[PDB]
Amino acid sequence: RIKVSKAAADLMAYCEAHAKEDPLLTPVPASENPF
Amino acid sequence: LSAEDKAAVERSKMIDRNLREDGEKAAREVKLLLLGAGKSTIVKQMTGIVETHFTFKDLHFKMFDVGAQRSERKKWIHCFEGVTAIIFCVALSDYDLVMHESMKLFDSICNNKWFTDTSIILFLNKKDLFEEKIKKSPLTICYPEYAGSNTYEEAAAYIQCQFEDLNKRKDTKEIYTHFTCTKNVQFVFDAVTDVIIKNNLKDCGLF
Amino acid sequence: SQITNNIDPVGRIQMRTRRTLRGHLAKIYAMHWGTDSRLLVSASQDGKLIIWDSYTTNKVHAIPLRSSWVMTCAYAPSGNYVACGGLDNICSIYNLKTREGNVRVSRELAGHTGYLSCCRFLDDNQIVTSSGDTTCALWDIETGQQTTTFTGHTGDVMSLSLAPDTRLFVSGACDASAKLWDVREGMCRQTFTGHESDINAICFFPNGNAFATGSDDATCRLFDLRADQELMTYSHDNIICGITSVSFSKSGRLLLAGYDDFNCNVWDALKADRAGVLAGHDNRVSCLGVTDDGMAVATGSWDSFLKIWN
Amino acid sequence: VAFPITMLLTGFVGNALAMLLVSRSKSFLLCIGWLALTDLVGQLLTTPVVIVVYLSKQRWEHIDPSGRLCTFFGLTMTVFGLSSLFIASAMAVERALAIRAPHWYASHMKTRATRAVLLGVWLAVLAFALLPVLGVGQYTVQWPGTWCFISTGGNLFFASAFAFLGLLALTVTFSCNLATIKALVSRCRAKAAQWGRITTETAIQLMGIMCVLSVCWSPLLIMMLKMIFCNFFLIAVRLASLNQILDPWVYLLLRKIL
Ligand SMILES: CCCCC[C@H](O)/C=C/[C@H]1[C@H](O)CC(=O)[C@@H]1C/C=C\CCCC(=O)O
Repeated sequence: RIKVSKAAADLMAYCEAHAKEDPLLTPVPASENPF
Repeated sequence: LSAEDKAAVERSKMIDRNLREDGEKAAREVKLLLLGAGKSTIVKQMTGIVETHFTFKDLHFKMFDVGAQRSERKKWIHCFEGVTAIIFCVALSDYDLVMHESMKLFDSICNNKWFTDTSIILFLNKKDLFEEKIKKSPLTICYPEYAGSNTYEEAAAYIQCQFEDLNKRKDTKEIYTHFTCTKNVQFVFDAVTDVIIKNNLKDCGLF
Repeated sequence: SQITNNIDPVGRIQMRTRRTLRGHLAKIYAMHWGTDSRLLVSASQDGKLIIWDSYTTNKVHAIPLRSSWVMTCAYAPSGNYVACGGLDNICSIYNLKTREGNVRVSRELAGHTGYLSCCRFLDDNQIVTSSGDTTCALWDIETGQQTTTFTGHTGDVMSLSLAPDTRLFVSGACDASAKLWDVREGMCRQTFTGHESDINAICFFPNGNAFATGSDDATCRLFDLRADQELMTYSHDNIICGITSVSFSKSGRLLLAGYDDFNCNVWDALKADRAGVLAGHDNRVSCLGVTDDGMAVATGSWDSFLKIWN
Repeated sequence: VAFPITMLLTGFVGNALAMLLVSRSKSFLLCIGWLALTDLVGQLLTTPVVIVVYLSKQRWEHIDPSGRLCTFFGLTMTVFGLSSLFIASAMAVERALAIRAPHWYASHMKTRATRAVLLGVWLAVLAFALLPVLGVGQYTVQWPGTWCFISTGGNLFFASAFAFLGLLALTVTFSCNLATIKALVSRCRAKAAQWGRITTETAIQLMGIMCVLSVCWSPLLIMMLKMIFCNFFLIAVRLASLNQILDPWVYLLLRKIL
């Protein structure tokens, strides 16, 4: 078993490394948003 | 907006015409469950689930004799909410054959939260074996205070009023008890034409 | 959960029903987005499995079933195959890109005893099903026989979720025990028990090394496959009903849970807060899927309406 | 002077409610909504002219030369007024069909005929109101000098046909409730009982309909046949509009109310 703080760090590192490419927390303008 | 889009929308409208035609054809059919604990005799004289389709006097309705699954009642019983009746079936020639389990099942079904509007038909199957077994031996053993007599008709009426008593806190559903004597499918015919009238008088809005 | 309070939370989320897909008559238990991010399927008790286009909101196919009791559906990663299963104890497979115009059934997988809860494709050659007789499986379409059967629990399996690399899945069951399986060998590897009642839906965190469990006692939890224990429970004190479906977002920051008090929610999957409610559904919601591109959700419900958000 | 003021605000507060209540929530809610909407519109398009006409105190012939405004007000009353009987009758025939042929009602009347015969009642009603527009009959100003109906004199054919066609509705209604009631009682008599409570609730609510349509549209229809063959006629339209006030209340309110 790995330390749960290390797994917490890994999940928050994956959380912060894809905040730019998320169309449902920082929405794109309606020029490209296909609906 | 080329010809492709217009062809696609005309295909969509043909699909919706067929879909609505099949839907309307579906709703003039009386879906009916067949819950139980002698179901085979009943479905004869009238894996997974089996649907039996039969027509009476210009009114064909299906009948869903579930019971081969035996997995859990809590997880797939809510797909049965829209249904007209429940042909429950209990043979009453098993009062002392090692009936309390059947009463527990009826208590769990009749009080269920998805079935507060479904009129539970009930059938009591084996009566000849019951009258022979009551002529030979008494039924004062299921309860120590069960019957105050030992004739056929008092015992039968006591059992019938014992099953109809478990209907807890409902004045919206109506148990239609019978005894399984042409005139065995006549009864579900004359007791499904009494729940669709109750439903029409709620449809046009009258009570 | 203790470490993230130095991270700025998401403020609030506003989502609007950008379409509404109309045409079902009975209730709804399913949907599955393609990898196209374009076409969805939906399965109902009319006996109809309808493939919808999510841009023009009109039908492409209206597949007629035989057993009108479906509880799950699947849409292949090759865009060719749909699957359906339910109380018939049979997983039917239909093919779309055929020589003729009409649609037809390819293979009738007929080897279970309980009903069907899920089914998810792997290739156009491997489908993994989960059932109500406490056993998953793994099938083979042409052969017709199951090449691996997982019998690891007592509770009936209710959900299923393949990994991003499609090498090992996860299944939670009616005995609150969520197992992590392995497709190659064919036996369980860990079992997590943290829930007080049974389990209605599970999906992986999109990385592939965590998963989220939605139970029937108004709580969700987030388990990890390397620390092997609960990290958060998400619960609000004003909930009675039970979760019915669960899905994630592409960045792993929103956890959308399909509750049973008539409306979905959005859970901050790192701070355990409540972001914003997908309100307005009339009856219970049954299913919701985020696209692979991550541009929408499409919640279905017993109201006969399949609505597409944002 | 206070009668149009009372019948305006009382009818408005009666029929606002039902529109709100009905809107939020079958083949009955639309056919009470289209009764409510027509009933309110017939109260909003007719009362302003009178309320205005007698603030002033002058003869209707002075304000309207050439006889157009009476022709407007002699067609509205017939049109909005008769419909209402033809909204009450349709509902009644449908309530009979339910109990008398229990299954025919399910297959054949799924909201695609509750926008058909109901939005055809207005057409049937109207290929008759526009006959003074084509030269037969005449809407003239009556004794008060604020409203208009059929002249007493080929006009009789318009005057007698109004009585005949206003009798159809009343008759149909009474027949349908008695037919329904008789069937319900006989169907409840041979049992051997919660179907009994259905009989009490319906009996009460299918006799209020049968009494309102004979306290209100009784005098206006019975005197017109004698007129074809002073003050009385004046009350004949206050009674026959009071049904409109109460139409919104009886069908979907007082039962909820009490
Ligand atoms: C066949 C009759 C149909 C009429 C229906 C119409 O919607 C009735 C509304 C009334 C209201 O009750 C009083 C009023 O002024 C409205 C118009 C009718 C009365 C005109 C004469 C009123 C007066 O001079 O007293």
